[PDB]
Amino acid sequence: AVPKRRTSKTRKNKRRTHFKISVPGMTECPNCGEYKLSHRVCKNCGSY
Amino acid sequence: TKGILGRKIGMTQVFGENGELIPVTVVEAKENVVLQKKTVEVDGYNAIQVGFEDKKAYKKDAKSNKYANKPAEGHAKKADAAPKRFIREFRNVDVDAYEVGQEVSVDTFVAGDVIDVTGVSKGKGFQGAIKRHGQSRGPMSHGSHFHRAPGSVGMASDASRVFKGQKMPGRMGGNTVTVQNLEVVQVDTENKVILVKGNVPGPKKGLVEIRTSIK
Amino acid sequence: TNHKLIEAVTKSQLRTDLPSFRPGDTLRVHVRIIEGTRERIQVFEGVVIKRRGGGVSETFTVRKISSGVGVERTFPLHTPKIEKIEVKRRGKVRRAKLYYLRSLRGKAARIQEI
Amino acid sequence: MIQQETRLKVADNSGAREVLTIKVLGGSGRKTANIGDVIVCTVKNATPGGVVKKGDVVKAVIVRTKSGVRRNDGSYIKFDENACVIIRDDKGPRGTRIFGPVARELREGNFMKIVSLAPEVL
Amino acid sequence: YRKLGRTSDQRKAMLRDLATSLIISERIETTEARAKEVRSVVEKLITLGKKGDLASRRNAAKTLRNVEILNEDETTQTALQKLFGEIAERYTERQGGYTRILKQGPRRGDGAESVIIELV
RNA sequence: UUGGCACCUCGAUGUCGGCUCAUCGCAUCCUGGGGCUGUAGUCGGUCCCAAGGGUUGGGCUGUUCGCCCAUUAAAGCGGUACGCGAGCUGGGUUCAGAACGUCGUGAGACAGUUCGGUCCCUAUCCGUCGUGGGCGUAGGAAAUUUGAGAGGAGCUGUCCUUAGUACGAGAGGACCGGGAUGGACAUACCUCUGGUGUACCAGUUGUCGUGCCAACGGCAUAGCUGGGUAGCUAUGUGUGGACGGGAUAAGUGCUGAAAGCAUCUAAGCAUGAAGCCCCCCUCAAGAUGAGAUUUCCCAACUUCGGUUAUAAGAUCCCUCAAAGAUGAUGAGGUUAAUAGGUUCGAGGUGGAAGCAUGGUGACAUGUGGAGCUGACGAAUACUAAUCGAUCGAAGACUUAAU
RNA sequence: UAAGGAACUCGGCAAAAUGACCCCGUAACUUCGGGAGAAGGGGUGCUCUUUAGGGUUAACGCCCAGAAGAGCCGCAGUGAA
Repeated sequence: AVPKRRTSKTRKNKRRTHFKISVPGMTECPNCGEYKLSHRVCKNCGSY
Repeated sequence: TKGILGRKIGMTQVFGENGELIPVTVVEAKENVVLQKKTVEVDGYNAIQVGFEDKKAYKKDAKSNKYANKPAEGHAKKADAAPKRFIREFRNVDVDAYEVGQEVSVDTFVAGDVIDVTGVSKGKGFQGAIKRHGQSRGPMSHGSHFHRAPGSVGMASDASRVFKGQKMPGRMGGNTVTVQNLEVVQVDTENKVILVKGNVPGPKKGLVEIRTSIK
Repeated sequence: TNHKLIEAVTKSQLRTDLPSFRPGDTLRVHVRIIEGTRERIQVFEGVVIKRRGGGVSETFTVRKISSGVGVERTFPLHTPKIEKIEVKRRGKVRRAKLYYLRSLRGKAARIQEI
Repeated sequence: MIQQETRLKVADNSGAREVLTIKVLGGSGRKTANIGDVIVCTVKNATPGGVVKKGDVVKAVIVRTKSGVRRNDGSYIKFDENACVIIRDDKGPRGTRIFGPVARELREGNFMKIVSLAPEVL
Repeated sequence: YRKLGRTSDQRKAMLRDLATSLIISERIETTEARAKEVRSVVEKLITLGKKGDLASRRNAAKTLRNVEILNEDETTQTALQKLFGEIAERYTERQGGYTRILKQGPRRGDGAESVIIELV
């Protein structure tokens, strides 16, 4: 029910090894405009 | 009789002479070919290696398992054959038969043969409680608060721990299962099917691996 | 069209010498029972309660009052133990499964003709 | 599918009418019994006269259940009620006259005298 | 089929509403799981509309809620009339299709994947 | 077990019986193997070996315990904080109310009866059940595998033949062999029998709406009622454990001295248990001892400090299900049948709407096994699986044969 | 929710079942008021005729039918709450 001992800095930081986010798909809109998300459509700010 | 691979189609029934009902499983086993053959001098044990059903040829930018890749192409071409989906080894057969490249036909088996079938059982997700281990419920009534949980897990002090075989929730799932001493009811050479008496593991259109019975 | 291979491999065991009927009809079924050293024919006559299934797996059920007691028999439609089936009368009903007959009695469980 | 505490209907003229089942004979842990099985029972209702009185503990054989039985050719014989017949320690009936139909599975149990007296065996 | 976080009658209700406003506007914006479900509800309506007879006009009235459209030249017609009138004559030779889905980015308030379902 | 002692715990080690779930000992209840018998046969008595598996439903009491009713091959005795309340209950007893008996001058008391009486906690660490990411395994990959080790399984009844034979005055009645079938348990599956089946078909009540009739929609538990596909299922359908080899226990022996005889033992040689090791089923090279086979791929710059660009091969992303908490697994990504709109079927329901005819009318008949139809089988690129990006090797030394 | 129907449990706890209206019938006991809604039975939709009282009213008509026949439909007629 309750923690018996406090958690140290090193154990807390080991537990957060996998707690991250990843970079998205990001294909480039060739005809006009900047990057867009892949398999998506950007009617404005992109020709694709 | 010795060994063959096939897909599971479904179940039906057949009337045996003397007019008794026989439940039956339809197994379709076409395109069995002998690939590499292993020997005790090269490998340490005797076996033959069989491939079941053919996929498409190598394509430059394939992206699924529908097309063979270069190593599978080479391996399946060393014996003059097309690439296969499934490949298994049979150690119970006599290796001095079966030239490499032969076709294993469905009539190697005959009606009345006793066989063993090996599939992968089918897929039940996290189910654990009284479904996984066939355990009893608690009362549904008088004051209960205990319905589908597991019981106690262990003792006090003496075992300050649980034990290595304790039965707890954790996915039913898809193990490998062998059913022994079934029987061949009928062999159909034009459609390339075998009728097995009973039921065999796995979902429809899964791989079955028939072998002669060891007992 | 159940599945090509299943229908192909069981097609040799379908019978063709069977009349058409539907639930509500009265039937006479000539059953071939095997005694010790004989093959006697025995007749079961009743009303068709239901028909389920398809292909070689099809079955039907007939109900009768024997000695004050209701009795039901279920047969596979294509079994070779049935030597003959004849339709005695056509009833007029309004559903496929006549389960309500199980609670009726006397002359309340009569079926209309036509 | 007859288990302990099931009420049955007696189908002979031995005096009993509405026996209640105490035990399913067979082996340890056995739960249910069907057509052709022997049970131990107690008489809950009876006619004046008769050989069996009331609160007697007797043995009966099941004929005619409501769940029915399945035959090897794939056909079924469900009935409309549960019934039984009180027997005399050698599979011989205790009464002398059997009512209603019985199933042709007692014949493979050496219950020949019961099948002989039955009006209809199906 | 898929439950859309609703009960049986809330689901059926908002699915008729989604199918009706697509026939009015030809083009609507919604979430992805809803689009993938209304896709197959709208095309059966268009199938009913291409048959044209009275028996099918009455089957289409079980869906297709009840609205008035005010087109140019002050023409007022119902949704059931617009369907059987011009939507059916448009796709009189397609053999299926009739709709396409286009994905957009995630919505701000929640992470929902936004989508445009249009009428080809 | 009832006690003796007072060593841990009074800034809490918090409860009898039952339920759920077990695990160990053997001083053995059943099943296996034997010796003796005051063992004729069938049954028994007593002792020795043996822990593999098995070891029941009710009535009465809060009851442990016990008595009784029916079974069974058998209904073993103990340890685990008299196993198990951060897993459950709360009948009993050390709580406030009330009453009886009894004791007390009384307030009250008994350990005597009786009726009523609040069961808290979101799991940090070890442990256990499932499931992934990283690196390693002297080049990098794809697939198929050996098995050091580990887990699972391990029960037993009745009937028929030998044979009414052996035994026995008779009554009664076998050993050893050979066949059928069951009970309980395990685990795979949905053809059959059933259950469910809230986007399938039909009937029907009240009220509101679509202007009215007809036909429909909403709400009333899915309004209610009768059926029911796929999937998931037991009470349904299949299969398994009574085999065989090796070494042993109690026991039985052969030859054989010490000890001119005798003696199973001291040298030697056999035999002998549902127990030990294999045989049967599953996992298994993180087995850092990191194994084996088949096939695929192979570069330059360079200050080789590393930089690039890559190969075989993967992945991001997208369409999915025979898979699934997520991730993982498997089917596909246009040189395409992955979803699955359209067309055709299977199965389900049970005779649509409209019109016509008969009837005073409620209604009936015809057109017509009609119409409708989620998940199941086919066919068909009509809609969507676009264009792209990322990752990814360059085979070291020493010695001996060649 | 098959088959069974208290075998559950300290204890039928919880759930299931009864339920509106009309007609018939109703025990022991009793302080003669009761018990009593004792228990236990049967019925109910729609259409058309005949009757047909309250007669709504001038009146059949307004309206419950006051009631009896003859028909029609369903698995089911206080068809839901």
